[PDB]
Amino acid sequence: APDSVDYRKKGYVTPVKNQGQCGSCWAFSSVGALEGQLKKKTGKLLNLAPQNLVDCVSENDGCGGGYMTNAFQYVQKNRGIDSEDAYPYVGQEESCMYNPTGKAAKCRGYREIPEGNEKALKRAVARVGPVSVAIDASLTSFQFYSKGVYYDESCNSDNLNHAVLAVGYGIQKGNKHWIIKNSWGENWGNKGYILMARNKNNACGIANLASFPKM
Ligand SMILES: NC(=O)SCC(=O)Nc1ccccc1C(=O)O
Ligand SMILES: NC(=O)SCC(=O)Nc1ccccc1C(=O)O
Ligand SMILES: NC(=O)SCC(=O)Nc1ccccc1C(=O)O
Repeated sequence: APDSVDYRKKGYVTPVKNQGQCGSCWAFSSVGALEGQLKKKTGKLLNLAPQNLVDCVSENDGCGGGYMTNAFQYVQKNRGIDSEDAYPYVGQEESCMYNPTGKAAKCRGYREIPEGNEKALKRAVARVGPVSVAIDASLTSFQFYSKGVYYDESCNSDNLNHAVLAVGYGIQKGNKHWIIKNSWGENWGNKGYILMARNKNNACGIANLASFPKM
């Protein structure tokens, strides 16, 4: 496998977004993975609409949480997802207002990484593109992260409470990491990103609920 991967350097990753007071991290994670596949397939990088997912994925709970796999299935069965420009993010729940004229991507299904398998996650990032993952982001240590490779041995791999996007991996001064795009704005972390420990016993459950869309 490649020793390091960073899809930001390939033009597969849109700017960091800010979910606001709505618990829609799952929707941001899902749009990020769809954005990466759309760029890889077509050469177009475009912001896709997390609001489309928040309002329209009936199997999820809007601002109360959701699964990325349900989001991918919705895009597949709906035969589309809007661009952000066609369906802007408002950070609150509302009726589904999907508009097929603003459709910007389709999905042919989704794939899951075997639970707990960081090597498989690394293979997916290398061969597929950015991957949607869920983690335990509840610790104040995560909340106040600024730089370096984040590792907290007290993180719980079974407490998956936040969804983010794995856009790469590498090693910094001997510490293997995942490059993670969050949705807490650019003023959080390192310009909106965090490096999370890799191959440290599935730290924070990073490989427990990982998936990507087919396009
Ligand atoms: N709660 C609602 O109003 S249904 C919104 C909507 O567009 N749903 C859908 C539309 C197309 C395909 C799948 C779904 C789904 O819910 O899974
Ligand atoms: N390019 C990819 O998505 S590989 C992801 C994946 O599911 N990998 C795997 C799945 C099952 C077993 C082993 C692996 C492995 O990669 O070692
Ligand atoms: N306690 C905290 O503020 S965690 C750090 C942070 O910037 N969080 C956030 C930033 C932007 C939007 C949402 C959140 C959130 O926590 O839900």
